[PDB]
Amino acid sequence: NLCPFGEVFNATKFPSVYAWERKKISNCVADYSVLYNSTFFSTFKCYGVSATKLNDLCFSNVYADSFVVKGDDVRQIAPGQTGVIADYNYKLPDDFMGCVLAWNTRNIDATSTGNYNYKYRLFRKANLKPFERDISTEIYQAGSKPCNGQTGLNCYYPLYRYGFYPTDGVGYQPYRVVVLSFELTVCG
Amino acid sequence: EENAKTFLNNFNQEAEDLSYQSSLASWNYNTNITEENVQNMNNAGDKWSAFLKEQSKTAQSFSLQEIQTPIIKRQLQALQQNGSSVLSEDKSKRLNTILNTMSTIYSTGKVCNPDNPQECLLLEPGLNEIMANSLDYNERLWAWESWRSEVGKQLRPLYEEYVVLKNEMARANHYEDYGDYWRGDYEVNGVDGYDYSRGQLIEDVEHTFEEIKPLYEHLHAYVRAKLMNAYPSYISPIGCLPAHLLGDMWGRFWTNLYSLTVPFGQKPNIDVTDAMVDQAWDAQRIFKEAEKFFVSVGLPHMTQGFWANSMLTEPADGRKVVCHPTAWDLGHGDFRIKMCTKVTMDDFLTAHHEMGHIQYDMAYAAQPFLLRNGANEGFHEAVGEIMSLSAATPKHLKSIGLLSPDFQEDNETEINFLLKQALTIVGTLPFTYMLEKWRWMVFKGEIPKDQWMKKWWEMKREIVGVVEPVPHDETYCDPASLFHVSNDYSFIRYYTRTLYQFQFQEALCQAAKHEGPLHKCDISNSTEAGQKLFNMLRLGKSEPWTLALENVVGAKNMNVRPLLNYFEPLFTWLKDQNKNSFVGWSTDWSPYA
Ligand SMILES: *[C@@H]1O[C@H](CO)[C@@H](O[C@@H]2O[C@H](CO)[C@@H](O)[C@H](O)[C@H]2NC(C)=O)[C@H](O)[C@H]1NC(C)=O
Ligand SMILES: *[C@@H]1O[C@H](CO)[C@@H](O)[C@H](O)[C@H]1NC(C)=O
Ligand SMILES: [Cl-]
Ligand SMILES: [Zn+2]
Repeated sequence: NLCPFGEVFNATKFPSVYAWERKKISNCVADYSVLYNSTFFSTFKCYGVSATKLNDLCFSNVYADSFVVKGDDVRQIAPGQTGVIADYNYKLPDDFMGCVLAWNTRNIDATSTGNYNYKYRLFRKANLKPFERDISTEIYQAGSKPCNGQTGLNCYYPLYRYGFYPTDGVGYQPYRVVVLSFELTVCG
Repeated sequence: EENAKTFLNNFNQEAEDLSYQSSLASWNYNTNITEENVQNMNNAGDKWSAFLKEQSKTAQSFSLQEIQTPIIKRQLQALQQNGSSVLSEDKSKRLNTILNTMSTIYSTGKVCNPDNPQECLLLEPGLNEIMANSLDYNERLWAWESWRSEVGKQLRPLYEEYVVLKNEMARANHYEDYGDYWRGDYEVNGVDGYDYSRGQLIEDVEHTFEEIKPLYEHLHAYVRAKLMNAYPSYISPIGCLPAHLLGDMWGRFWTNLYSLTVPFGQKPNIDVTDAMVDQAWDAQRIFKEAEKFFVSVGLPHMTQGFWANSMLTEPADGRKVVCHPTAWDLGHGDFRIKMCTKVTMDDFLTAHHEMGHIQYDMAYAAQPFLLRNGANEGFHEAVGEIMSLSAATPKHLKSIGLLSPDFQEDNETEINFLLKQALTIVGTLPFTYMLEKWRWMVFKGEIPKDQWMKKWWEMKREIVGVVEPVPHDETYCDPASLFHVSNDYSFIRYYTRTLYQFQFQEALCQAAKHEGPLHKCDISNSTEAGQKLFNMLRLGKSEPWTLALENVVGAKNMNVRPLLNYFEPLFTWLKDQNKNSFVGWSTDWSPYA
């Protein structure tokens, strides 16, 4: 049987970037023809392996990481970035081997009153390791003593909401990103 | 030190959301005037207003000197200001009420004709049409006086309390007066050799004004001689100019005097308004053609959200709109222009000024939220003028297809053009200084309120060379008869932006390798000079205005030399005409005595 790439791309609900989910792909043939023969993706940026060799290649297992960032935060899903999303939400390793696909979803992820469901991590001591995941809402202690669970002066909440509007510029519109990692059972 | 770094990252993410709630609500009012939208434009701004004050006080606890990176130093000082909430609870509401009462009677101000009491006109388009086209000395005398005697005298009691209440706001914010509150815009307290004092602003505008007097005094003598033919036996060949014969309500611009002061009126006029109509142009064609001007120099196009969310025409079919052309930077990459564009050359050049504001807005969009602003108050209005300067040249109008390709560009057509430009550019320089100098002293307390109007006109004749047509006691409030005075708006920015708009033009045309006179330069096709302006537009409010100006012109302060070189062919022609005329004016002549 073929691999279920529709369960991650055409998925109804996408998670926030801080709580990005990962799905393992096992014994199944992969169908990269639909992804290549489609201008539906706004970026389709590959690293480590070209976009035309993986068709007749085999991998140990494939992992798809789905999340949502703004338009300007799509460029930070690349090896060697130091943005807020890269350092505190989702960091790709320098030896990354795979493709990153994104597409505009302002029509579904941006309501008139602003869709504040998608969130992102803004404050965290030290940066995130490659492929690390942190979903803690622990109160961020900035300077001195901690906060005893209470936010206030020099005590900020780590997560903050996006809030996509339909009138947002192309760099502030929501994008659903899917990172396909190739680890060296999944041929083509 | 990192404690302040996270504080700004919390503000720059939460303020952008609240600043977009207020910016989008303010667009819904100016594009759909409804009493319901008055609350949304207010409440969404009040939540934003209550946010900036909580963050200004929290940022004030941070020791300002204990910073080391320069990007964070300048961001905190933008929040280190106390603001206006240092006033008492009840005096803050009365001061905010008189600002509305002054702003309403300025628009609701209607005067009725004694010869026809059923006809009652407003300022726009009622009284402004009379001041801009009528040639009857008495009809212009009525509209000038009726505005200052019926609606100006109502601003007098409000302005007396407006000064005493807003002085208390400035004196509590470590300032000398409200006049010193506005001079802090150009203040710089940072890099060595780039600092600038608040009192230095007064010294610089007066020093650079002396090199303008030789050019302006010859324009005054030339316009007065031509005005003596339009209004005979009303003007003295040595006296000042009556205030109601200057082309508009306040004598700010002498643009309408071109029909009376044209040097060579026999030649074909350069107003290409008729050619736009016979070519079936609409507001789409104007802004689309303006878009082609910015792309020709390497600047990006107008975003699709601009063409889809901007109001480029009068709405009609069921809506109300404040037709004042404004360029809006709502945030979130939302750039819009609100303007009731007509098929005229004036609205064609206004689209180049307002879109010039947007290109500046699009440039510093990468800067932090606290740094997304012009270098100073005059930087934005100077960026919009350099765009209209290149777009108004005949080489640009012919290349676009509006003027005829066989249009003869004689040496007399350039004098007519420079004279028309002088009536708008150099004619407003003495008026702007004298107006802001009056408010600087009134806030300073040098002019007591029992003689506000005596010293106001004593400077009209001395500085501007303008005499009042009828004597005015202290019940009048002619200063507040202008918009910027009665709506709490600084006016010195229009003087500084004028000198900025010619330092930019001379520096950009040198990068564009222009060869002819400065008034014949068109920075079209100049992707080389387009990057030169790009380097300063991206700066925003990060570096001081002395540094942002130096990145393009190579100077730390304003300079009057570029402005004089622009009007040099006209200045030599004015000195030739005034050889048998009297250059200067007597501060004692009045049209009554
Ligand atoms: C530079 O800008 C000018 C407009 O100021 C462009 O000139 C027009 O270009 C169109 C398209 O090629 C022609 O049909 C017109 O006849 C041109 N008008 C002129 C030359 O007055 C020009 O295309 C732009 N680019 C370059 C390289 O010059
Ligand atoms: C104008 O605003 C009112 C509410 O303030 C709304 O009901 C109306 O539909 C709006 N009209 C347009 C044309 O947007
Ligand atoms: Cl006046
Ligand atoms: Zn402007």
